[PDB]
This record gives sequence, C-alpha cells and structure tokens, in this order.
Amino acid sequence: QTIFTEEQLDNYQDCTFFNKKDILKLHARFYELAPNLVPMDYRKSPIVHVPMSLIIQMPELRENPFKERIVEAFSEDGEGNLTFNDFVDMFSVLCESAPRELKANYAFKIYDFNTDNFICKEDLEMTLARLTKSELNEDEVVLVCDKVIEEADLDGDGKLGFADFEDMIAKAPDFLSTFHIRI
Amino acid sequence: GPGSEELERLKALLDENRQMIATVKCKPWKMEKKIEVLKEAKKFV
Ligand SMILES: [Ca+2]
Ligand SMILES: [Ca+2]
Ligand SMILES: [Ca+2]
Repeated sequence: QTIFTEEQLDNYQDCTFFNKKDILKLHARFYELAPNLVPMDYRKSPIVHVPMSLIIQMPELRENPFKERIVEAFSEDGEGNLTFNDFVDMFSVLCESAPRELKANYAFKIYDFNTDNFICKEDLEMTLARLTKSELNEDEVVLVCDKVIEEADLDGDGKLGFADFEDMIAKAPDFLSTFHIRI
Repeated sequence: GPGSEELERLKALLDENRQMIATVKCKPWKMEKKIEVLKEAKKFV
C-alpha cells in the first residue's frame, strides 16, 4: 500500500472513527467517483475536489432526503465539492460509532433552513416534510410541527436553541435517522 | 390520518411530565414487562 504514508494513516485513524483499513476503502470509493480527478497516490497530500453531483449519486446517499445539505455541510463554500478529507470527515460523522451529540451538531445547522441559529416552526416543517418522504402532506406536517414546537421549546422564546434541539432528539431519535449512514 | 399518527407519537416522546411512559422502550426489559408498565403508568397520570 503506497497510497498514504504511515503518518497519514495514523492521523486519519486518530481524527476519525475509522481504522486504517477503512481509510483505504474510503479512498477507493472516492477515487471511483472520478478517477481523472482523484490521485491514486495521496502521499504528498494533493488537493482535489469531487463535485457534489457525483457524491450524491452514491447508493449510501442518493435516497437520503438531506443528501445535498449534508454534503454541502462538509464543504468550505457550501457547494459540496468535497476534498478527500471532507469526504472522510462526513462519513465519520455519519458512521455507527459517532456520538449522538456530534451528529446533532451538524443536524442543527442542516435543519436551520433560514440560517439564524435557531429551529423555528418553519424550519421544522421543512425538515419534517423531507424526513417523512411524501407520507405527510403540507397540512399534516403543519399539524405535527404545531405541537412539537411548543412542547420542545423549554426556554419559552418560540424557537428551539441547540440545547432544546438536543433534548428533543434524545426523546425523538428519528430526527437523526438521516445522519446514520454506513459506508 | 398520517399527520395525526405522527403527532400523538412525537407528542408522547416529548411530554416532560410523562417520561416514565416515554422511556420504557429504553429499558432492558422484555416486551411483556414494558406493556404491563405502560398500562399501569397510564392509569395514574
Ligand atoms: Ca432557523
Ligand atoms: Ca395539506
Ligand atoms: Ca427555546
């Protein structure tokens, strides 16, 4: 194996929930998305981006109702054209070993559709509509979010801060189901 | 309908005064015990 140096694999294993063997598997998957873009030899730390449009076609992501916003969350400019490091970071957050609070950190931002660092009724309607995959129509989503937003708003300001959100998802773990993706 | 299904479900989990009922599913208990515990708790709330 001459794709990575031993120090690179040490760092990857220490900074993610993957073992070295997993890292080599992830490089193969990354490389297969775009062999003309991705070096087979990473020992000099090349900098390459694979477009979001290719990443969201992987079978592990393509059915996820938040696939674009998940991939964008690990990109510098929010466009989801990931480096290998970004790609590894994202599947480490998504893996079985990652703690709930790490998943929650990314989920809060991905569900904060109007980017004001709280979850309001309207953020929650857009989130639930995607989570329920056409099982619920527009007003059925309203019905649900009406009751959730009051129950979950512990502090009393009409919106959910990150603490409210973490307490919510501890009781209703299905809000994090889209952040459990094995690769 | 589908909204009412989701609603009473999510509302069950998030009620801060009925967390005994909400957390039987988190216990290493057999189904029969979980069901008898929920029946009893629901009487006294
Ligand atoms: Ca918001
Ligand atoms: Ca409707
Ligand atoms: Ca609040």
